Amino acid sequence: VLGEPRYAFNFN
Amino acid sequence: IKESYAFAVLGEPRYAFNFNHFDYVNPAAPKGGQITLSALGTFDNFNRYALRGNPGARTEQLYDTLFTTSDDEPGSYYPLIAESARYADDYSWVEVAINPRARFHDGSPITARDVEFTFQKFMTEGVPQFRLVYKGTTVKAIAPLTVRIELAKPGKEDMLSLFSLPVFPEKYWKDHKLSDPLATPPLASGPYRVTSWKMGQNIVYSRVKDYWAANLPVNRGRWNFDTIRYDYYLDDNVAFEAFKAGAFDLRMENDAKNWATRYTGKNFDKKYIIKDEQKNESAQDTRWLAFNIQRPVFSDRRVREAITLAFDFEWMNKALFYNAWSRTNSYFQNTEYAARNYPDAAELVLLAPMKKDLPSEVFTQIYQPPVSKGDGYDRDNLLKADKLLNEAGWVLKGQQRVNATTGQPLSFELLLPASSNSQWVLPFQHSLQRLGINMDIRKVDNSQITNRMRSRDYDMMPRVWRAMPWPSSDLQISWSSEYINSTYNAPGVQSPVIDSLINQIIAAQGNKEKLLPLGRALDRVLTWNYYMLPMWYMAEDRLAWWDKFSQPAVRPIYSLGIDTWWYDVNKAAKLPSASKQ
Ligand SMILES: [Cl-]
Ligand SMILES: [Mg+2]
Repeated sequence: VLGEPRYAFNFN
Repeated sequence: IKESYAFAVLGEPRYAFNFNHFDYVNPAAPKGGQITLSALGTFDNFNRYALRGNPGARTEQLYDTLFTTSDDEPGSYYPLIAESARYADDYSWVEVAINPRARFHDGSPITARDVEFTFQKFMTEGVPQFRLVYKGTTVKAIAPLTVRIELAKPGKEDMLSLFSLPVFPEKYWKDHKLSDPLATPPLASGPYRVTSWKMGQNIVYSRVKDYWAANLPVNRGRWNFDTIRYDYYLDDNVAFEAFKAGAFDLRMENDAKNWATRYTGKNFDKKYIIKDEQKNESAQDTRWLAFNIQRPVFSDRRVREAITLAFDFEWMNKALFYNAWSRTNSYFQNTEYAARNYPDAAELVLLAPMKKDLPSEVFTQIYQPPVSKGDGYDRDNLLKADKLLNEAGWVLKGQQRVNATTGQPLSFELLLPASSNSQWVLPFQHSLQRLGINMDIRKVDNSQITNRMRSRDYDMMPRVWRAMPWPSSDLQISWSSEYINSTYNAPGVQSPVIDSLINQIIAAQGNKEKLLPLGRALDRVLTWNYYMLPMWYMAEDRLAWWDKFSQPAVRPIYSLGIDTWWYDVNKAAKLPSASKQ
């Protein structure tokens, strides 16, 4: 979804 | 001033304002039943948005948002918490009207003030990239159920991105720092709520059976299972055997040899387990090996090219993987934006001003990862690797590759998750040894790999580049200089060429005619610089499940659509009882 990397750190 | 009930990043949304449900759901799907899923590794907290920790499965989905996206479109937004929005044609401001029925799980309303609180919570205690992206934006409750968003520059995608922001209850989150891990679930709002867990071992979600938004068009026919349980496995081979024994219900198979040879047993002969291969023609996740180009060993493009020549994909595919895989070759894989042809005139206009800082192949050739004869000893590729190494100052001393000045051996560490099958690793290490290069293999646990990945504490490590259906402004988080610490810039690149192309992509958002040459141009820059070593993908989903579910006639494009499945009583009656587990 558009914007997810703006909100949280990378995982997996 | 326009008023709308749906938005699309490019073009127009597929579903009219009067739409009843998505094409890919059964509106009459019955509620009930449980689906049990696996997860690899471990988890230690419930806060997906923290600055540290290993967040539990599904904890990115605890909250409703203003608008939610359809799964059969690249970026179209439909009402969830919001009912509608008024906006200017330049997308520099929007007023979002909040549905008066919106509720958190404790029955309290979701208000404009909660949206304003949430924006400020992320600005002040969220990950660093949030404040960098939204420094010029304000989010204000201008009436009890109207939030006004103002952008300092026209930014349709910035605006739609905030439509996907989880809306936090101020009454809970005023007492918890957003950057801190959470030992217990936060107060939330979505259709599933955590109701039990065992730290590191399992998380159980229950359907919120009076979910306020259950009958909104975007939710009709979805969220059908009464229980969604995740069991954690440290070892995918243990998870696979547990699946076949009935320990969980559904498996996405990423291991080629498993799929080819190991879906056997009387549970298969008795037809308790279904196998499906769903081909897809859409944007594709791709696997790469990231080079950390901030480390001296990988600072030289020639060394990265040489090590890429040593990766014999054709041998791996044939000998290990039943030729299941396709070679990764683009950061817009299987879309219109992949640079599959020579540059056209518009691309040359964008690239020619930067030719001093571009590999010449950007203009003269179509990018193609190395192809081997497939026997592990491709003479042409390995001689070219040796010449590139020599030219880069890495020469043979006996059988060992050493720096021509310092005499230091060429050696690097491959960081790997212990949970993954990695049958390609020793073949790669062997090929490198035959160039005189030492690759140390370091397998680590799930929490360690998460921490090291985030800090780029590796020479090389595998990374997934998630499917990007168009050149999104989110490219800046993963590639632009200013977002180097976002945890998404795997190679550690800070390049003005990349920065300028992504600045142009952002300025051209919504404009497909401009985005097409810009996406292809960016693909050329990212691929020809060998920032990562392309591995593989496959344009299909290999799924297996115990035969207790039914599915809508239509599957979504951009998701498996498991949230549209339902528990089928007739089918489950022929399966053995779960009491045996
Ligand atoms: Cl249907
Ligand atoms: Mg920073």
